Amino acid sequence: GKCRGLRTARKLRSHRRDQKWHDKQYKKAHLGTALKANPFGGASHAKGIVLEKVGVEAKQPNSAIRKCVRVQLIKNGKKITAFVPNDGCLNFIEENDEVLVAGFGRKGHAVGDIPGVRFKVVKVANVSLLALYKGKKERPR
Amino acid sequence: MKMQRTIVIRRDYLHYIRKYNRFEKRHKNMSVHLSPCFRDVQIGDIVTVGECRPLSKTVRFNVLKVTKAAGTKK
Amino acid sequence: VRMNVLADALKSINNAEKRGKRQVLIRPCSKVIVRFLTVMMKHGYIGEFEIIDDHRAGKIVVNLTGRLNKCGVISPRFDVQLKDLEKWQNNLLPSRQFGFIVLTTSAGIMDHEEARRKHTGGKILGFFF
Amino acid sequence: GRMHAPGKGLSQSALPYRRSVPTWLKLTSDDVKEQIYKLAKKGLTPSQIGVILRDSHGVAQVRFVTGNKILRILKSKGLAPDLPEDLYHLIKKAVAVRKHLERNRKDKDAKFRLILIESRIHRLARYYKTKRVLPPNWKYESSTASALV
Amino acid sequence: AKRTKKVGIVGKYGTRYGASLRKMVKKIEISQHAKYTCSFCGKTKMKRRAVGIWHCGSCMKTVAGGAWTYNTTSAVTVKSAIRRLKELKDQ
RNA sequence: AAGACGGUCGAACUUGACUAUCUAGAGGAAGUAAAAGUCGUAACAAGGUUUCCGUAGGUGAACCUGCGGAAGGAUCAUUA
RNA sequence: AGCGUAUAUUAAAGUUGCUGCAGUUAAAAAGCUCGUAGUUGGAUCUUGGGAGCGGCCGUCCCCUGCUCGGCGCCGGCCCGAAGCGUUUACUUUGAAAAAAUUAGAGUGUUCAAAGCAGGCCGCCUGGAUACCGCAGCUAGGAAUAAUGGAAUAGGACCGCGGUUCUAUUUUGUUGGUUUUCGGAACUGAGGCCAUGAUUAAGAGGGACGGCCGGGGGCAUUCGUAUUGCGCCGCUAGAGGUGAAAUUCUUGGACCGGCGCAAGACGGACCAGAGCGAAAGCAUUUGCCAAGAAUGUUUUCAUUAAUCAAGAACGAAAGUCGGAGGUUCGAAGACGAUCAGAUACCGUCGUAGUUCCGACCAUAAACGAUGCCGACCGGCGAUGCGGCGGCGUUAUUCCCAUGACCCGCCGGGCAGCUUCCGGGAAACCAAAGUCUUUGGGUUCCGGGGGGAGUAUGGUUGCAAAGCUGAAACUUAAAGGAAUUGA
RNA sequence: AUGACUCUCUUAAGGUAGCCAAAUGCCUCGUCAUCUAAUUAGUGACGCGCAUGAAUGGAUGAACGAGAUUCCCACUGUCCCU
Repeated sequence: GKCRGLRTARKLRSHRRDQKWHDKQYKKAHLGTALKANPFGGASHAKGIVLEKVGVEAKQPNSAIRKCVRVQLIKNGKKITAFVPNDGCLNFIEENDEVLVAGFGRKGHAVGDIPGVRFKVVKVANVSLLALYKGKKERPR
Repeated sequence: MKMQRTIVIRRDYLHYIRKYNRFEKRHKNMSVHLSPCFRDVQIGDIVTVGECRPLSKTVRFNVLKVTKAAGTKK
Repeated sequence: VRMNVLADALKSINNAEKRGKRQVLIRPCSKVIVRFLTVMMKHGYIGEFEIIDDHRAGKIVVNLTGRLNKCGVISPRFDVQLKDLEKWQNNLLPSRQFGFIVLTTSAGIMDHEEARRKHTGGKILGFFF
Repeated sequence: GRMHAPGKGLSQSALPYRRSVPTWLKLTSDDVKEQIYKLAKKGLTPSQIGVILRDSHGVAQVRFVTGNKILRILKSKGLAPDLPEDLYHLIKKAVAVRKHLERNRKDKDAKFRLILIESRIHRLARYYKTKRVLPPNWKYESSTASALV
Repeated sequence: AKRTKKVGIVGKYGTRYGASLRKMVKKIEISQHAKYTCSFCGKTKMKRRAVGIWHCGSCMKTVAGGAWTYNTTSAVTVKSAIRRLKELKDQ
């Protein structure tokens, strides 16, 4: 504190408000631009129509082609690059199958090598692709 | 005093902001009904009023006594 | 401008204890600071002192015992309660064994050990441990 | 320090402790007032009067010797001025500087010394309304000022 | 009520003649028609009558100044240069 | 009782501007990121003409040259 | 009997900082000064007893009064009522504050979460209390922080002398009026109080005295040089450079002379010296308003500090119209240089360089360091002012004024020394008095880029100036110090 | 594809700011976009410009016009058809 008076109380209080808009983890919070951009719009999961399988290269030191997808969502009708996780699970998306996309760890901030990609898979039409890996459920014909 | 048969009065006081253990000035104007039997009033004179039934849209006060400004003698 | 007197004087004596003079002259004098001074010289944190009436305001020449780590003031003088004096002392004196908080009550300028016996809150002036 | 320039100077008179009047000073408090009426009838200020006493007619402090200080003995009878001695000067100095920015149009300094004299009359004046010596719709206007040297 | 945000006497010209001539006319078409204090009598009624030829309409005295103002500028120091060559010779 | 002036209260539809959020685009351009691309090296050591600020003009491109700064300089210094 | 993943939110963060952070170089203090709202404001008026309690010591009780009903006492006193006795804030109590939630008593649901029930071989027992901001209502205290009162006395407190409106305390019944007292309002002459003005801040404003400074503004006198011309010599090269050449020369260039002419700039003396609000300011005289410091047993009496909006000034470049064009010199033309140089150097040269008028408002506008206030070490210089003291020197004739010599005090620009202290260190007598965290107040930063960008509003003739985002992009930018190469 | 770069012949230099199928571009009814059911038209960009280019003036612009040109709402015997 710096303006020590006994009846200042507002001088003091018009200054912190002013200030807190400089704060990032807040302004990112207190304007409508964060939710205008966002694909999910404000949400923890949101389903979508796949449309092609796609390999993304990884960034340096590392190298290895990373296996992703390109989804169109429902609500917005918007197009995201996503990312499969497990080994040999891409053989389980057929083109234009439906997936439950999720977030990926750190909120609007990617993980590791792969550029742009902020989203990933939990389900592939009413049963989780975790299970498919193990084999605890298998696919309908 | 400009309105005919009436005046407006200033009423100052303070308000406890609790986070910061301090105060901030606050004011509330209100209109008052000065009735000509008080033949002499100026700006700044203290006035003592009391609640009563609505004399207009925005009047619910009537004047009871002048209490004069300091100095003022000449 | 010298907007507030006490805290001229109270740093002064502290800054004459860190250094360590046999006695300290403190300039314009009041009936709050001489008062405060007698509250200190009632628990032994200084010794006996002389005020010098020059026809303006006084000067005071305290004699400083080296039993005085720090004296200090609080500003502005907040308005305290009997329910709100734990959480000064519990954040302004060092230990639960020693320390004192001078404040001003209607029944006199005195230390926080006594205003709990007379059951009276009020304002706040400074501390000494 | 000084209100209107960096100077943090110091330099004043220092009045003594005992207040009662000295020995040789014969002049009685009801003999001296002829001298304060006579040096005030001459176009000379109660400060200026306050000197001429304290060099030639040897006296400690005029207050002590009477009861009342020098604005009081002049003004209740009818010999003192209408504006304070200190406001007269500031104005007179105003009127020798703005007159200087006539034919020396480009003397920029003067202009910056003339936006501190008018911040010292107004300021001295608004005091003088609250203790009630100036009538309250008073106005230092340089236009009119020249009149009252 | 203020009636024009920058056009002095030169409202009397509207859109004509182009910006920077209307600015250039403002500085001459305000000084020519002014009044000045007659130094002789003291009043405030010098006033032009034609090109560089001026007339107090109180004490009927008449002067030769500049076309558009009452002193020309180095005729103010032409008087203070002839006055100063009255110093060099007389001794 | 049916109905007819006059009165209020008055939804709805037609005509205009004011205002809010998203949206198409010839052509013009910024920026950002991507393993063996091309011309030159301005910068870091007196980086081979000391460096940087302001402002003006030039030059394929880093960048120059004018005028006044500042050492964040390569001198805390130089002799009656 | 669960445990992971995804997103919202808190604690972590003293990474929003009221408690409680930063701002010389890490991100960051307006180029300067004034200024209204805001916040913040020196000291000074009631202080010593007598009893009462137990072991000089610590407690309690005594420090404004002027119609009725009871403590009775003798129209006199003590005591309860009927009404009142500068005004605020602060503070201790008193009402007034639905439940349920929280806290908390009590009770063995078989234990807990919970509930409002239960216990004794008809009856005994509960269904508790506390907390419930601010605002308003009520009674005590009167320290600390705000407002008042007696000055051309339109002043307190007392008595005396009229006038005018006037309920009946009174003239057994009926006419009426002064009688008689109370209850409004005016007013003349008096007596009386100790009759009524805190203090003059190591706060400010202003006066006055002899000084001081490249402070500012208008005229004025000087100085050598560079450049152009006019003559008088003698003669062949003269510029330029690391080395050459473009450029000048028997059409007399360069060096030598005596003249004249203009357009710049003020050498050495010039200092870790000076004055200014910042930018800034150096030839001799004359004049015109200003200034800080010192000196003062002069006067006013809190008149002050900091400052959103608004205002005055603001190098150098850059603009608009004249006046002026010696030197230098962005643009351009050549000569050398190099692989190429539209760069260094070299030969010329426009805008510009200089005055008078009005715009523009930014610079590493720097001490990369807010202004006012208190305090905390030692020395050697220095500038301005005042004071004390041996002795040389000047005006000779000494009075005091100048010049040299050793201190004392006040304000100024800097140094040196050090375990006052601080810090991340470099380093700082401030960058100190900071977990031993509060003297008052103004601007401002919150990981890097994107980006001082887009846009809109604003100001300008123009360049541009003030305000000023977002999507996207990334685990490091960065600071001070070590060893190496 | 493309050409930032590199050389090489030449003149007194060799077209620097800007500005275009124009009241100025042969090929030409140049070609992408805009207005129509359909457009050698009108307007918005692209420059290769036969022969654009700076007081032989270059680029821009409020007001103005019995001046040259396009399209929309109004209104009509100009047309259907007299």
